[PDB]
Amino acid sequence: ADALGMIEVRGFVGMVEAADAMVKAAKVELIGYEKTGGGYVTAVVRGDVAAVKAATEAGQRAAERVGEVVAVHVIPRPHVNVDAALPLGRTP
Amino acid sequence: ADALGMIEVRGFVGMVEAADAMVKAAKVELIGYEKTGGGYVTAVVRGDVAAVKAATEAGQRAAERVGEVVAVHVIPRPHVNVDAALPLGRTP
Amino acid sequence: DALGMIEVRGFVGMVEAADAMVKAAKVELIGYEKTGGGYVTAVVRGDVAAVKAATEAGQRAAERVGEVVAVHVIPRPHVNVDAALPLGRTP
Amino acid sequence: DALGMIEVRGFVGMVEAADAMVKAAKVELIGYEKTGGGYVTAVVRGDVAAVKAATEAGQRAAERVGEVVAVHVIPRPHVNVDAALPLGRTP
Amino acid sequence: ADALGMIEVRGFVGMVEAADAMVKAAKVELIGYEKTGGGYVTAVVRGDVAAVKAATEAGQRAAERVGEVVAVHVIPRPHVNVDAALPLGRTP
Amino acid sequence: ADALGMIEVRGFVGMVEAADAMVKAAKVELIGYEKTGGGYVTAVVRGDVAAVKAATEAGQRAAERVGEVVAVHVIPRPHVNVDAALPLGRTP
Amino acid sequence: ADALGMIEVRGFVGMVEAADAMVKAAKVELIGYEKTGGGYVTAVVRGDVAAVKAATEAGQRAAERVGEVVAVHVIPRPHVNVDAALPLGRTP
Amino acid sequence: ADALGMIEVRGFVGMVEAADAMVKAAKVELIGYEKTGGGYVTAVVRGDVAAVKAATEAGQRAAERVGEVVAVHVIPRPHVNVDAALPLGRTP
Amino acid sequence: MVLGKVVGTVVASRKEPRIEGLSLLLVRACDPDGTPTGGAVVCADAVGAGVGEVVLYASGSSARQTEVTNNRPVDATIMAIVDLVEMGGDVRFRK
Amino acid sequence: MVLGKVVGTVVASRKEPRIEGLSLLLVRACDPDGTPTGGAVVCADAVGAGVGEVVLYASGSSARQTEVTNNRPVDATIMAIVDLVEMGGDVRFRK
Repeated sequence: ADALGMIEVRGFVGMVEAADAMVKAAKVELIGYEKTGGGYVTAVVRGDVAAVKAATEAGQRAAERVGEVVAVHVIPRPHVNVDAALPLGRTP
Repeated sequence: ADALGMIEVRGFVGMVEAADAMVKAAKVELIGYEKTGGGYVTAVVRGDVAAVKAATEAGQRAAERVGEVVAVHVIPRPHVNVDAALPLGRTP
Repeated sequence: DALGMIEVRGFVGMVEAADAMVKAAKVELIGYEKTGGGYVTAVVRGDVAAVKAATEAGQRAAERVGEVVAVHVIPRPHVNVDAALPLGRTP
Repeated sequence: DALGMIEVRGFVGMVEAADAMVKAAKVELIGYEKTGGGYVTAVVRGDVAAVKAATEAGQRAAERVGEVVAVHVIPRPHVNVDAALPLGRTP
Repeated sequence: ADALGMIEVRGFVGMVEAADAMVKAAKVELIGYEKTGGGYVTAVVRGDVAAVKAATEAGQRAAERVGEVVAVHVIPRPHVNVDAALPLGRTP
Repeated sequence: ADALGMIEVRGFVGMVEAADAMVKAAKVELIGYEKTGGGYVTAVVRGDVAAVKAATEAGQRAAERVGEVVAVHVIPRPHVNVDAALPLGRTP
Repeated sequence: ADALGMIEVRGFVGMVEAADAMVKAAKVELIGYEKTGGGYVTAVVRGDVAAVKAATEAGQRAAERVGEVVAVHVIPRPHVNVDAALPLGRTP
Repeated sequence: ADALGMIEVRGFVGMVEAADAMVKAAKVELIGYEKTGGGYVTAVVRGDVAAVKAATEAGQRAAERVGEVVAVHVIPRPHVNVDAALPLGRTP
Repeated sequence: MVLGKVVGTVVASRKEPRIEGLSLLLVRACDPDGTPTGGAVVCADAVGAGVGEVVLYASGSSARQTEVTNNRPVDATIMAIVDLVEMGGDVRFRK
Repeated sequence: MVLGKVVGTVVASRKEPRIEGLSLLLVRACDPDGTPTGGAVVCADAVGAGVGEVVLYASGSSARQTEVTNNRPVDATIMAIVDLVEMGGDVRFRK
């Protein structure tokens, strides 16, 4: 049950640079992205606990130089029912 | 029939943290999420009536830390005819 | 058959409306239509008095928890509408 | 290889921004990604210094038409991105 | 796991009337009392989720009437680890 | 269900003189004392409901002449769950 | 051995809610609690470093809702001599 | 006789963080801790003077960042009668 | 300022808070060929360098003359992503 | 800033008073395996580091850009406690 970190940006370029620097900053598996419509895009990362916290903190600072950035949050141990009911990767 | 709880959020991140704290609050079943476009996203849970009351209120307090919460509602006995057409986890 | 609709910038408001509608009259809930941009529309069908009574419960019930955009009732849709639009009663 | 992206709230802005980039330097236009809600995004790829000079030639050509949300250059995206995002150059 | 209801009063008397009112107000099981020293005393109740929420709110009305109420809180479905390591009555 | 009377006083002397005045006022049984730390102590008496009502309001007027009286209370029927989990002199 | 996370509350309730939220936040092992007397109690958790930090600063926030929070601190790796003299679990 | 170093902290975490940093700074044996109730706790270290003197000066700086810190003192040569009558470890 | 090839990443959870959000990288000095020949040294990124890229990392008292790297405690930071290395007019390294 | 594994402590009683209360530690640079291979260097703690922990110590004029290390005379200080060290995508070090 690897951790979970997410970054949601209204633009698109924001997500990519956030997606990239999140991967370049720690050992993480970039798991995909989720388009919620209205332009909002969300990057989803998963991996060991201490790494997500570094990528997240890094992606926020790395995307802000592009602008926007709506929300940023990190879940260390997602409940079994989450990864199973939602498309955050780790679904069996 | 099993109850119904709903959180709507302008931001995918809001829905997840809303979902996580919810399943952790009481014994409810997270069945999925519904995307209305425009960045609006809704989490849906079913279970005992008392749990939904306690689970939902744990989400608003948990989602308000992140994204703006559109709506928060609780359905004790939804009609039989509803569960047939809408994607609420109890479709026969 | 007659028609009845509610649309609420917010998937929640639609559901609470659909309950109060189904719970309030002998009407058949056909489904829901998502128009994009956060706007979604509920569709009910049945006898006019039922719909005209059902919808009144919907607007009054969604206004408590939703931003209601529009609420309307058609007593007899022309045959062509049911043919093109997805309102259940479509042969 | 490197990466170039331009994001406009208008289908037109993206095209002229794309055209100016291809005409400015040795870059390959790969396609575009619709994020919904208006916003569209151009993606180019090629050597790093050309992209940097390509974008600042596209941003200049889109500033004539309307607003331009973002312009960015990644000199070498991590291998893991290219395999998970529609940025062409996928394995 | 049964819910959790707690009442913490700075007077042993305040705790008791709070305890009695709870087991009188809802179908709850009273486990015991935890004296943290310094005049502070904590009553612990467990039972169904709603009953606890009803018991506590029903107990507080009685305790503020005859004692310095300190804290009133409810935990709907506590973790396995808590009941496994802490003296809250549902220990194996 | 033998009733219950209690008196909580900050200081030992208050408890004793309050206690002695109780057992002299009506037919009740003094069962012991509870030290909650921080100087607070509590006297506990059991008996029929009329005695405690006459016993307590006799100890108060006798303890009020010595020390800081915290609280004074009487329960005419502790729920059997209380008498079981708490040291109130009627645990089976 | 493992890292260290500690939360110290002037009320038994605050610590419990602080404890429950901590385990629900990350993969951490709750060990127990050490009563320093005079009100003050202390929750003790242990586990990998980043999980504790994400647990505590989620517990500290989850405990401030109920009452006061005296102190919150995190030791990444306690010296070998501590584990042998203090009840921090992991003692030989 | 081995030297003596002491830190007395209102909390509990204050002692631990003080205890650790005292150990990490020089060759010292953490010999135990003494709870005087009311929240006050005291850590006791012993060793060569120049080691204690560095640990003590270090422990103060490490605990103040949590707060409290009541007293900080160092005894180079405890009289034999102390070590025999008080629990500072080196007691025959 | 030294030639360098990124080799890996370091993740610290207990760190001086002035730096949090910074990206810590592991670099080995390389000959102007891409052949890493040295010991691993850490430095913070300010240009978005990734693993396997050839970079310049500045060192010492002057490694703070960069935004979001100012009064932070850091003695080595990246400042460039190399594109080609000339020797006498013959290229030894390309992208 | 260089990887390092703590090895020991140094105790000075006659020192510049600006620094009293500083915790002096002994670190050897380590290869990205946790196996110390280098020369002993002293540095003050600002993060609460202990023996046996793998750390980053910054050095020089920029080793003072941290409180309780300001205009104090210190040219090497710890600033982080590593948790994992990646190399090319395969973890070479853990807690």
